[PDB]
Amino acid sequence: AMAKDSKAPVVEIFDERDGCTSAGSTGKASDAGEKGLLVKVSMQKVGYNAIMAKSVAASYMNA
Amino acid sequence: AMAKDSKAPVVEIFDERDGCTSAGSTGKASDAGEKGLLVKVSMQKVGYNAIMAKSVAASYMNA
Amino acid sequence: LDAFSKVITSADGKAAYVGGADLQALKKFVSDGNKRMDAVNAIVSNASCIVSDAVSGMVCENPSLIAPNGGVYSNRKMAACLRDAEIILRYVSYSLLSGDSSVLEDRCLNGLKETYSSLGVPAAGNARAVAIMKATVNSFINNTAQQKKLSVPSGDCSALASEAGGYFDKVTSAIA
Amino acid sequence: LDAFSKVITSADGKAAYVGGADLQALKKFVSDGNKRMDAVNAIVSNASCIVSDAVSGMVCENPSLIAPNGGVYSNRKMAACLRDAEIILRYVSYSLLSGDSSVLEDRCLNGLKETYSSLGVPAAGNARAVAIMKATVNSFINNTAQQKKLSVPSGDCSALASEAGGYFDKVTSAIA
Ligand SMILES: */C=C\C1=C(C)C(=O)N/C1=C\c1[nH]c(/C=C2\N=C(C[C@H]3NC(=O)C(C(*)=C)=C3C)C(C)=C2CCC(=O)O)c(CCC(=O)O)c1C
Ligand SMILES: */C=C\C1=C(C)C(=O)N/C1=C\c1[nH]c(/C=C2\N=C(C[C@H]3NC(=O)C(C(*)=C)=C3C)C(C)=C2CCC(=O)O)c(CCC(=O)O)c1C
Ligand SMILES: *[C@@H](C)[C@H]1/C(=C/c2[nH]c(/C=C3N=C(/C=C4\NC(=O)C(CC)=C4C)C(C)=C\3CCC(=O)O)c(CCC(=O)O)c2C)NC(=O)[C@@H]1C
Ligand SMILES: *[C@@H](C)[C@H]1/C(=C/c2[nH]c(/C=C3N=C(/C=C4\NC(=O)C(CC)=C4C)C(C)=C\3CCC(=O)O)c(CCC(=O)O)c2C)NC(=O)[C@@H]1C
Ligand SMILES: *[C@@H](C)[C@H]1/C(=C/c2[nH]c(/C=C3N=C(/C=C4\NC(=O)C(CC)=C4C)C(C)=C\3CCC(=O)O)c(CCC(=O)O)c2C)NC(=O)[C@@H]1C
Ligand SMILES: *[C@@H](C)[C@H]1/C(=C/c2[nH]c(/C=C3N=C(/C=C4\NC(=O)C(CC)=C4C)C(C)=C\3CCC(=O)O)c(CCC(=O)O)c2C)NC(=O)[C@@H]1C
Ligand SMILES: *[C@H](C)[C@H]1/C(=C/c2[nH]c(/C=C3N=C(/C=C4\NC(=O)C(CC)=C4C)C(C)=C\3CCC(=O)O)c(CCC(=O)O)c2C)NC(=O)[C@@H]1C
Ligand SMILES: *[C@H](C)[C@H]1/C(=C/c2[nH]c(/C=C3N=C(/C=C4\NC(=O)C(CC)=C4C)C(C)=C\3CCC(=O)O)c(CCC(=O)O)c2C)NC(=O)[C@@H]1C
Repeated sequence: AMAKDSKAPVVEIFDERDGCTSAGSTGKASDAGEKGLLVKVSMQKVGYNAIMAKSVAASYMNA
Repeated sequence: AMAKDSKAPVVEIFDERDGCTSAGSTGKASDAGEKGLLVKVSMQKVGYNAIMAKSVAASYMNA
Repeated sequence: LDAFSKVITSADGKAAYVGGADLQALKKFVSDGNKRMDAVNAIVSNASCIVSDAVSGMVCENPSLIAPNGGVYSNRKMAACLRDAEIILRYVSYSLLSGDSSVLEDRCLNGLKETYSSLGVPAAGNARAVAIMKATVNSFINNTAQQKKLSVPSGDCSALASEAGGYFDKVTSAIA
Repeated sequence: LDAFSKVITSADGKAAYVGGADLQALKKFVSDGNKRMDAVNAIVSNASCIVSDAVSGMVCENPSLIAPNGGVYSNRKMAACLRDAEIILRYVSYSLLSGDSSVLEDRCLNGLKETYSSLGVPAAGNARAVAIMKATVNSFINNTAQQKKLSVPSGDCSALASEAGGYFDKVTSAIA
């Protein structure tokens, strides 16, 4: 049956072939033959967004 | 002198007078005489945004 | 795809990091390996734009949804809808990453119609939000949106775009 | 303002929470107390829109800045600039919250011209981005932006808007 925990797979694509790197750029996995490239997937709770909720309410009529 | 740590004061305004609350809605401070209202300030490091950076590069010519 | 199934079954926030030989096998095991990565990026890197625009279009085409007793009346209900929209979007985006909809159907769609029906979440507004997201994701995969662009090598991604519309269609079928 | 001073000097991520009598006193000692909260919200709730649009405007008005070796050529420099825009933007927003520019000048502006000069950050482009943010923040405080709106009791916020432009003027003067 469907889950009820508001969790969804959060996919993050990383293309760092231009050379700019940070602490998260290494050690997470091997890069053999795919330098600067990575797919990250995790299950995370999608929270409520008061700011966006209020913004749509006030702004939905402007395309 | 200015710091060099890329940290800036992050102000968050909270207006929850419509009643909708979450775990952070209580215990952070007293609310006496200002129900649903709070100003949060902290010093956070402003990180790099690869996605926005790439987005600006590809999209700056579209207002 | 055992690495993804691991972190999706556990649902504890644990990340799977796919690079190197793993990533190379992945792009060979799905179709259009490299383009598929750019298509997935088209979606997730615009997640907030996609969600905000669809729910806004749903409401602007039917402002009753935000009238008292409406489907998105009050920040609480509007916030829950934006959350559902992103949940649906990210399950669609994982389907395009993995090349099948099994997680989308099982973990997101199985019993979603009854869930919405018992709560009275209007099916017409829901289908419309899905439709706007679908249209939006179609322009981004093709890099044909009017404002925000994506820089990728030139070529055709129409097959991946169709696969993406199919996953949106399964959402649409599922919520009737 | 001892609570703010503490967390700003410590700069360790410890948040200060102002509610109730503390918040009542805070709004009491600055001008237009409640409207000031709405003006600060107008800024920070749009921090990415303001920053994205200004740096985008700086480049589109002078694309030499994104030509090879330009000030924002390559993602690292473009990211550094967007971050600077948000840094400056948020120091402006703390000034409008607190009613003075001392933290902005002391912790953000003091010596920023010499830093930019030694790094080759073009002063004209910087002033232009600051200029666009100033205009953009001005529309949001007045709730006159074209697309994103804020719902607040009707009234006049020109004084807070002018005070906000004043803090931006201090940035411009410091960046020469
Ligand atoms: C984050 C938003 C977008 C940026 C940035 C961008 O460049 N494109 C964006 C969005 C986008 N929207 C659509 C299609 C639709 N959006 C709709 C909502 C909009 N229309 C309205 O009438 C109102 C209320 C006044 C709105 C908020 C609607 C209804 C659609 C049409 C959907 C459909 O075809 O059924 C697209 C796809 C079309 C395009 O490429 O422009 C994008 C990319
Ligand atoms: C996140 C953006 C905005 C939303 C959403 C919204 O409703 N308003 C938004 C932004 C906004 N921008 C401005 C003013 C300017 N923006 C500029 C950049 C833009 N113009 C260009 O030519 C290019 C490059 C092609 C751009 C990316 C510029 C140049 C300005 C004018 C600044 C000035 O006066 O010198 C405002 C304020 C004006 C308004 O109310 O529309 C807002 C609110
Ligand atoms: C209901 C689901 C709506 C919603 C609520 C929501 N609020 C937050 C976060 C915060 N709310 C406050 C407000 C207060 N805390 C207090 O102690 C007081 C009394 C003095 C108030 C008014 C604060 C400070 C936060 C931030 C918490 C923090 O800094 O750690 C969230 C985020 C998650 C959380 O529970 O913290 C949410 C979801 N959001 C919506 O979209 C609905 C409209
Ligand atoms: C340079 C400053 C640019 C930039 C970089 C940047 N990257 C991240 C985050 C991540 N990068 C990766 C990429 C990899 N990790 C690996 O092990 C490999 C090799 C196989 C790659 C290609 C990952 C996985 C992350 C996320 C880390 C995580 O999930 O914990 C950041 C964010 C901060 C961080 O270091 O994690 C940044 C800033 N961003 C820019 O704007 C520059 C263009
Ligand atoms: C449709 C989505 C659009 C499009 C895509 C397109 N991409 C390529 C080529 C490549 N794309 C990548 C991207 C990645 N591979 C990865 O592993 C990751 C990280 C997870 C990314 C971001 C790569 C590596 C290539 C190969 C070339 C290179 O080395 O850079 C093409 C070219 C054809 C092909 O199959 O290679 C195309 C067409 N192009 C469009 O015009 C659409 C808007
Ligand atoms: C200019 C910015 C725009 C504007 C503002 C405006 N606001 C009010 C009134 C109030 N605003 C608040 C908001 C808060 N107080 C807080 O402590 C917090 C949390 C930190 C918030 C969000 C409050 C409480 C009021 C008072 C009224 C009420 O109880 O709701 C006014 C009315 C005049 C006044 O000074 O009170 C105005 C004019 N209005 C616009 O039209 C501008 C776009
Ligand atoms: C937005 C376009 C529409 C809308 C949404 C809306 N949904 C709810 C409530 C729920 N949504 C779900 C959906 C999921 N939960 C999950 O865990 C998953 C899979 C991971 C999904 C798909 C569920 C379970 C609920 C009920 C429980 C909950 O609220 O969290 C609401 C709130 C309904 C209410 O009146 O209480 C809303 C508003 N509403 C619309 O009008 C749009 C068509
Ligand atoms: C963007 C509109 C413009 C731009 C910005 C840009 N800035 C840098 C580098 C730095 N920026 C700062 C600024 C601060 N650091 C802080 O901690 C604070 C607040 C306390 C501020 C205001 C500093 C110290 C640096 C140097 C060290 C660092 O990078 O963090 C860059 C990178 C420059 C380079 O070429 O290496 C850029 C690109 N660039 C433009 O072209 C715009 C005009």
